[PDB]
Amino acid sequence: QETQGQAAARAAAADLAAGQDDEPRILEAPAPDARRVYVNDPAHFAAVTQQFVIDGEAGRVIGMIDGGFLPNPVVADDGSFIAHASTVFSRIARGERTDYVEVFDPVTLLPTADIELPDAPRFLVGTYPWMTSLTPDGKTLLFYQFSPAPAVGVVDLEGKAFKRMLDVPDCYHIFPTAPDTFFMHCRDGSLAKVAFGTEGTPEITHTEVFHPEDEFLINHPAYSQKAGRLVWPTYTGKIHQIDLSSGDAKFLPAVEALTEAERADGWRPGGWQQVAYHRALDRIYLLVDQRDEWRHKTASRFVVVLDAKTGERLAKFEMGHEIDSINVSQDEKPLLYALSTGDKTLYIHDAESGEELRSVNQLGHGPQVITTADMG
Amino acid sequence: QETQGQAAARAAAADLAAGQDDEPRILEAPAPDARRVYVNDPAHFAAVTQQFVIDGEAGRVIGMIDGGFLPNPVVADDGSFIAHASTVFSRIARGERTDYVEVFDPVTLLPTADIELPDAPRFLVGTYPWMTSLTPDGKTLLFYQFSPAPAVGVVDLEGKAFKRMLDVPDCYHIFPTAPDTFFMHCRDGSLAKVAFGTEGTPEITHTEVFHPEDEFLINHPAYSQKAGRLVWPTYTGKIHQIDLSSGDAKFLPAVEALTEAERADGWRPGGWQQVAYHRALDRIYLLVDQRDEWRHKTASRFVVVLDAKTGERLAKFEMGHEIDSINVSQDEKPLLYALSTGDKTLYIHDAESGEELRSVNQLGHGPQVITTADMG
Amino acid sequence: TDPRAKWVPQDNDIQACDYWRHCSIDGNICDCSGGSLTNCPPGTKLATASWVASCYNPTDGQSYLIAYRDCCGYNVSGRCPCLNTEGELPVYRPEFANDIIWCFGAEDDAMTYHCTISPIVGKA
Amino acid sequence: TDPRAKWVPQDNDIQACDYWRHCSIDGNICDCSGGSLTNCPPGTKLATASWVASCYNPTDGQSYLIAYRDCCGYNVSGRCPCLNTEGELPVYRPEFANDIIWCFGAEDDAMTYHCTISPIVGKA
Amino acid sequence: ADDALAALGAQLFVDPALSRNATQSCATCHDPARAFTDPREGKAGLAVSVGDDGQSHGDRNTPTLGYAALVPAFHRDANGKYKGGQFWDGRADDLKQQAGQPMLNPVEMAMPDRAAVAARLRDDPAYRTGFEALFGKGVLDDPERAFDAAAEALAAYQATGEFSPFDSKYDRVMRGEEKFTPLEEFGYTVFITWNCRLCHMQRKQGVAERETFTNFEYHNIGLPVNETAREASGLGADHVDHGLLARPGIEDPAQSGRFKVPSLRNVAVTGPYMHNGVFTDLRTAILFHNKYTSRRPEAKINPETGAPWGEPEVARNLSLAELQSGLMLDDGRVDALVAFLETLTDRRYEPLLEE
Amino acid sequence: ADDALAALGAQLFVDPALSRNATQSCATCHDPARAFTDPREGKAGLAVSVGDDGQSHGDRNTPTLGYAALVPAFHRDANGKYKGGQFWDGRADDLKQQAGQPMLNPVEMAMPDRAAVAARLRDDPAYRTGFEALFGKGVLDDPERAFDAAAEALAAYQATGEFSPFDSKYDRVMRGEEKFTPLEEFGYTVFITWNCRLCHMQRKQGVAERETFTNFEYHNIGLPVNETAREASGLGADHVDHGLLARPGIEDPAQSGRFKVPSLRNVAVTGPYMHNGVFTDLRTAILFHNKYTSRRPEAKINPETGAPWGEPEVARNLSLAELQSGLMLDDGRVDALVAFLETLTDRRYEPLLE
Ligand code: HEC
Ligand code: HEC
Ligand code: HEC
Ligand code: HEC
Ligand SMILES: [Ca+2]
Ligand SMILES: [Ca+2]
Repeated sequence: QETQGQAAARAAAADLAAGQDDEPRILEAPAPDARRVYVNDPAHFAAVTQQFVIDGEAGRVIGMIDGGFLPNPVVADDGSFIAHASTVFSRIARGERTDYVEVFDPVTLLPTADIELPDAPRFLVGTYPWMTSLTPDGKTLLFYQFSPAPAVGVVDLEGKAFKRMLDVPDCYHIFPTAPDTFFMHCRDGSLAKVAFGTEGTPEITHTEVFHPEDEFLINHPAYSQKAGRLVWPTYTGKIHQIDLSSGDAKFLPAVEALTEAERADGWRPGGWQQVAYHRALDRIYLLVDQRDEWRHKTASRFVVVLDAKTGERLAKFEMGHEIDSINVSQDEKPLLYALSTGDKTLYIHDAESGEELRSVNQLGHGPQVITTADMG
Repeated sequence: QETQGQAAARAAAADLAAGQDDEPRILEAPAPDARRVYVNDPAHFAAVTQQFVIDGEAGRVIGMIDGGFLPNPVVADDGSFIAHASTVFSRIARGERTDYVEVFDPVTLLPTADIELPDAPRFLVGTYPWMTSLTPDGKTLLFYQFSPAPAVGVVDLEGKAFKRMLDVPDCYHIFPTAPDTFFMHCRDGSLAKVAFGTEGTPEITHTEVFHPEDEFLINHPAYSQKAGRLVWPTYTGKIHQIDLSSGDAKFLPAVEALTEAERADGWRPGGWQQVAYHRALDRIYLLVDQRDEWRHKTASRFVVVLDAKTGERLAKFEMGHEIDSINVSQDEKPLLYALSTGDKTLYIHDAESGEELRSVNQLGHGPQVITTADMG
Repeated sequence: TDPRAKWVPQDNDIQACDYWRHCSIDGNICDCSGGSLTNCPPGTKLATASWVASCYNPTDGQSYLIAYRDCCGYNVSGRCPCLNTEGELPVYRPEFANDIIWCFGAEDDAMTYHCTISPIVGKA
Repeated sequence: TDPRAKWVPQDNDIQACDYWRHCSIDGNICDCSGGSLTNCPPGTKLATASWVASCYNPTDGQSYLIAYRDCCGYNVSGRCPCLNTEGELPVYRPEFANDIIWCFGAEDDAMTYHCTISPIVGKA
Repeated sequence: ADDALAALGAQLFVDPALSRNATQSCATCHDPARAFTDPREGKAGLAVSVGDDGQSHGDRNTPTLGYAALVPAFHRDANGKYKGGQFWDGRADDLKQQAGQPMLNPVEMAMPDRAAVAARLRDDPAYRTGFEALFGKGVLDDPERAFDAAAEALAAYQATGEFSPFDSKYDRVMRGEEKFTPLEEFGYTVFITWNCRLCHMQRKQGVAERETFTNFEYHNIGLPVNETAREASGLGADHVDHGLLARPGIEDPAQSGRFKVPSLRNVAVTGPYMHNGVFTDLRTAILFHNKYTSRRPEAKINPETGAPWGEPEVARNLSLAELQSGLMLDDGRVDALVAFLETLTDRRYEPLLEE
Repeated sequence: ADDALAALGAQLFVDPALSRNATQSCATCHDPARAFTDPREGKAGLAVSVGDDGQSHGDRNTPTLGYAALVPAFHRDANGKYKGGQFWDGRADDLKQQAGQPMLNPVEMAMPDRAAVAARLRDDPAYRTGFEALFGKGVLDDPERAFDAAAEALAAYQATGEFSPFDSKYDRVMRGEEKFTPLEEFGYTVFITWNCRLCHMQRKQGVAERETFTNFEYHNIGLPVNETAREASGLGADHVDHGLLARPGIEDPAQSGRFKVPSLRNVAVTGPYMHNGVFTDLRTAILFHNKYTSRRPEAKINPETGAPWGEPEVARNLSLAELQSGLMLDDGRVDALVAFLETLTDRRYEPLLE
């Protein structure tokens, strides 16, 4: 009922009336918790960008981090830090390029490391969360390079130093499974396992091909490192699930997010981050709407929820806004976050009933990516 | 009355049907002319900003220039170059600050000089055109420093090098009158004439005081270097004129842009660049509206046009939009330029009839400053 | 809102442009980017310089001096933009002028504008 | 203006997002910032890399291959933004993918995205 | 009772029998005709005061007693800032704990011990009546009760309106009785928008009921040794005044060189300035605060001497956060600040402003 | 009529009487069974051809005559780029000016002069008949007129449908008679989105009516000397092939080391590759262009030798703007390009794909 701005006015008038002094100072953000959510604004390709740190429970912006051109954010699942890989130029968008990793303290937001990446190795692309990734121990950051050829850069966060590039095959995305291992997705339809030591050529093993060439896997799969679970939709809403918890890829039976009836009536996923996964509950969430087949990047107004073990539909929500990306908090009674690029607003829903609880507006120019920590 | 996008589609279709080949390349802007107009976008204090180069006759963007934090643009009167003083930081909005001046070719828009300014001396302020100014030979750029103490920086554009700072009294703004002389406005209500050399204390001479402490002279006066005419409105639409064409200040009779009846009914100037001056017609243009006395930076919807020699009103135009800044082209049959910060649109009017002729939208985030060359 | 109308303060919501202490704010309200009415957001640097206005409090009918301060070292927050100019004078009377980026004295020589806080310093 | 409806090309205005050649553009039309349908604005650098789509032309009923090129080394123009995705595939089929900043080969190693041109390279 | 205790303190305050040779009272060094400071010249001018032996000089400048009763007792607040207390180093908790010290200090009043002070009080039939009425029969026969009683009385006298009248021009303007001139108003404006308000204002925010233009904290602003005063004091060329760190029980080396922020009330008439009286003129005291603002030649020079300000006596724990403000005061603003600070002069000392 | 002139040219083209010892015709080095290139092995393999004397080898690889008729006559365009002409260095303006050159070149057909060519023409009754009918009685009696008329007929024959039939898989696919395979289509998509389209396509934009996969310009791509062909040619270890700067009247030092962009029609059956025949395999020819893109092995190492490509013969005027693309071809895209280039093979040479 009483908004934040109103309770703040009441508290200030009371301090003033009672003579309570307080020293103006720099605040610290509250402790990271299950309901902290990060919204990154790539700003429709602008040279500088912003990340908003939000308390999902209150619907309050609790801090911000500035980034450069198309930065990739990461958030340690244990809450111990955040970091990004970013890119700046000597004269705004022209001149000498510097790519770099910053690590920030999650309560003061101060940089605790600034690690330059030599030879401008970052992939500059509309933001894909799994193009820059932390190892489960939080000690290493892995980032993708596309030019001149696919490679993965190894950054030692513990020792604050760039280490080396690992050359890889025609592969995309980085799903780390151990301090020294990650999977990627190949053009040919297989996954590749990349094992790497401190020195030497990495060991690279391919799985069987798991999808045909005419089945299109989206740029925004969900990956739960603590579950070892990769959830990968196609353009039609067919959902691939790969279990990586044994250290090797085990392909689960594919599930359909949409019915035969709905598909023949033009229901298809669409958006940016189209899929979310809740580990404790073992549940997939998918942004869908009725759309032409080549309108796959447009907003969707509905979310379907399905059991990951059986593929049964658990719920279908009318969101009430044009939603581009979703994610969930990883606690019990999770929040379902539904970011609208066009409204620049984060709508915060109860994930079980789909009901809208609160919203956070004025999130930059074209916000697109939601990130949460899995602290459980 | 086909639009520019329609004329282009018709031309492209004709080339396609003709089988005409053409090599994709980097265009040159058309030659600078009287109807070229520059719009700067301080973007509400964002760390990076943009300038739009516009052909006012076609209502077409012909180029853009990127800048840093709150840059000051200048345009040589003869069309030979444009330049800005600008500010960047090593990590977007923090770390090591670099202040610099760039000079650009007016048709390729490439930087022809990048001149560092030592010890971060620029005055960071919402953009006032006469806080950075060219001498009339266009060989020297002068810029204002506020911290730690008022000073003017001297930049040799021909030699591409910073020259010196000059200490000045408690004075503001810089109106160059000669290769080695400019005027400033003092807190005490006088102008100061500053004549400087490459080293040594400048010769500083004050005029008489010309206004009382409770008459407030706006931050955006018009100054025509070629006419030597300084046109300085107050908050009430009283206009001071100073004739600097002799090399010394001569005070002209003050004029009232609004009638007594209009002033009694709450008419006052308001906006950002509230005033324009057309040299060849000796005419003053002032943005006015009915407003409370402390709403002096809000948009206005009317422009009053008056003869500068007599103070007689020539016209009062109803602009039909919320206008923040105005300027005019300096040729015969001039255009009146009316920039709306809230619409992010430049509206281009016939300055004789006040009729809106065309407009250019999507000019950045909060465009505020219009600059033209007096090439006549 | 009619933007040219006389400004009308309230004392019930600090996130609105008509909040009484924001009578001469130019920029963004710090409370909307993770600070509070009188504290800066994490990661930013509190300037030591200020600007003053006399702002009427409709709660007690009294006018108070607000010595605004900037939080600096980040790009502009973009949330709760406001520009009010009650008693705001031109730049040659700078103690009352609000277009200047008042980030002087901020730690680490931070000079970029993020948001502004509104503490009271005295009664007018 | 229904975003999820099948896209309907026109051949009468190159500055609109439904112009037929823009069927897989992602960014801004270069004609709106000082370039033209197939030329970069002054001060920017034309990349040599490209992406391709098959775009139907309603005027002559033929399909053309448009190999889009980015104009690089300036912050994004902000004018005439458009995102279409006709036949657009995911990143692992990059010749058809349009989120990538295809600034490779640009003079001066320019890598920031300003706007996109729409030249025809073939029939489909 | 509360009136009577202060009236006893009033007699003691002017009584030279509390000094060994009977030449000196509290009022000798805290002279009511000079806002309770020392008009007398010694081997260091007015920088430090001469004790009852006629030869010993102190090593700190005698401060005003006006408004001293508004200072909170010594404590460390929430923020780990020490605050309040008495003496430039806060080594006395409050006025009552401070009052007995001058009496027994051999460089000041030089009484041998509490018994000798009791014996002086016992000599005077009016003290016997007035002490016994307030504190009980026999008070003056017990050196400890007598001494503690005299200090209570002195502290009660300093808490009266005589010492803290709030009748300066600044107070009249705040009540709506008078208006500032344009220059005084400009100086007020500068004081509250520049860094002065960060140290010489009671509160961090909100409004004070009884402003005394000090936050009562301890800061090292980097002052040099006053060489003539330090020679007169006889403490040695190698002595260091550690300020707050010299208070017994403070051990934190971050406290070294910090002194209590003085109240600016009556500052215009209580020259010379700073804890060692090193600057003669008010203008110079204000300009010294520009020292760490910028790199300009002008900021480093003492206008009274034509020479640099000097190396800090304690070159660590400087209050650089507040002082490195990035804005140098121009001469116009220092004129305005002097005009403003003159409005903090109590009405009865206005006649002193001319001189 | 122009049937007639071309029919004469068809006769001349396979006549070894146009060589000094009658051992070789145009068709000997431009073999119609091999898309009009040279199948014979000499001292440098198929890199360079052996002339009429049985010993002299040239210093450049013999190119296809297929599609050569579509090349414009040599000129400098308004963009300052030279374009068109014949020979790898463009030193002949057009097919007519080129035709007499091999006849008189001592390392090729080695006729000592035009008078010797006329004498062999005049000795053939069919040539007296055919030439006099098109050019007038006595044409074969004047050496300059005979030699000029022989060049005109040969140029006319090379401009028939026989040399440019436009019947490759690629042509049939463009006419919508068939479809590419998945691999071929991936190859075509790479070809038109990577740098290849900036040099090996007729136009900068729009659709070409009769595409031959060259823009007719001149580029130095930084090729090393082919040491064994250089040896065989006899021109000496000190010789430098300056490409276009060798054309008489070209003086501009920026043209040094530049060569005419080859049409890629029939490329799959016309190995070895480049102006000096230095690479035997089509995959190697493509990987060579990867050289200025990366430090990885698919860039620095010649797969045919396992060693680095070797220093450019002419280290200046490299087409770095086009070649330093920032993107290296991986093996899968090289495989796809090879499959696409194979579709540029004329119908009659499909059996050579083999
Ligand atoms: C000169 C010989 C003095 C006589 C006699 C008295 N005092 Fe004084 N006083 C003197 C000095 C040099 C100082 C500063 C010394 C230091 O170490 O800091 C003081 C200080 C005080 C204070 C503290 C005020 C403040 O810190 O703001 C008080 C309250 C005070 N003195 C009271 C006082 C009384 C009551 C005296 C008679 C018993 C008395 N002083 C004598 C110098 C001299
Ligand atoms: C804390 C960092 C301060 C700031 C900001 C300002 N002042 Fe200050 N001032 C401070 C201290 C700790 C002291 C005493 C220093 C010592 O060791 O002696 C002072 C002293 C003065 C004085 C002299 C007062 C006297 O001797 O009785 C004056 C006149 C004075 N200060 C004025 C002043 C003004 C006008 C300021 C804003 C420009 C200002 N000070 C800032 C602590 C601090
Ligand atoms: C082998 C000894 C040859 C004989 C016999 C003929 N040609 Fe040839 N041809 C040969 C080489 C080595 C070259 C390249 C030489 C160089 O310096 O670049 C050529 C080239 C041509 C061309 C140019 C084709 C192109 O540039 O794309 C034409 C049109 C041509 N040759 C025709 C031709 C005719 C008509 C001949 C009989 C008179 C003939 N050639 C003989 C190798 C040999
Ligand atoms: C201009 C800078 C070019 C670009 C981009 C590409 N190629 Fe090229 N190619 C070019 C020239 C000037 C030459 C001849 C070089 C010489 O001096 O000999 C070539 C040659 C080839 C060949 C061999 C053709 C033959 O020998 O007849 C092939 C197969 C070839 N080129 C293919 C090719 C492809 C697939 C490209 C994109 C990856 C490509 N080239 C780029 C000029 C240029
Ligand atoms: Ca003093
Ligand atoms: Ca060959």
